[PDB]
Amino acid sequence: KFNDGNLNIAYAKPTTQSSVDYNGDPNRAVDGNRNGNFNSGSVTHTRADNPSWWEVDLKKMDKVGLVKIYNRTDAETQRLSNFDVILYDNNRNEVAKKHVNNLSGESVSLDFKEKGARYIKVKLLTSGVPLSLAEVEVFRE
Ligand SMILES: CC(=O)N[C@H]1[C@@H](O[C@H]2[C@@H](O)[C@@H](CO)O[C@@H](O[C@H]3[C@H](O)[C@@H](O)[C@H](O)O[C@@H]3CO)[C@@H]2O[C@@H]2O[C@@H](C)[C@@H](O)[C@@H](O)[C@@H]2O)O[C@H](CO)[C@H](O)[C@@H]1O
Ligand SMILES: [Ca+2]
Repeated sequence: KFNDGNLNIAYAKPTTQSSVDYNGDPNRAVDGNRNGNFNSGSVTHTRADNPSWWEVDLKKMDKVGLVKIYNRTDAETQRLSNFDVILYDNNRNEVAKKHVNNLSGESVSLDFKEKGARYIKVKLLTSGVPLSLAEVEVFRE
């Protein structure tokens, strides 16, 4: 459960996603493994939904600082583009949202500046595109 010395509170928490394809179950983004090669088994994959999304449930509200999202790396890297990262409280009210146009390397790091949330959702805004995430790490700082 550790990354840059900080506790990743998303590790091993319940996850869900819009659908599953190629056995790319949602729990692959919280298994502690950042390997972005889909074929090695640590990357999620939805079907081509309207739109595709993935979510982690921390089970209780917690403070969210950095969110670090590791992309698929073996192929189709541009799929993780034009997406929202969205925080929701215990009643699924939206508490914060950042939009990411694209990634320049293998990850993007967002800072939600200590906002209280239970759910972190990653949502593609382009429908008909599968969502694959190698890992989603969530920190209190
Ligand atoms: C350039 C690059 O690295 N990838 C191309 C390429 O991707 C497909 C090929 O690598 C192909 C070789 O047989 O395998 C495809 O995945 C298959 C899985 O290997 C197989 O287990 C599963 O049952 O079926 C899929 C689909 O045929 C590669 O497709 C990519 O990865 C899969 C997991 C999925 O995300 C798919 O949408 C991807 O395209 O060729 C495709 C042609 O459409 C693209 O040009 C990739 O960028
Ligand atoms: Ca993983």
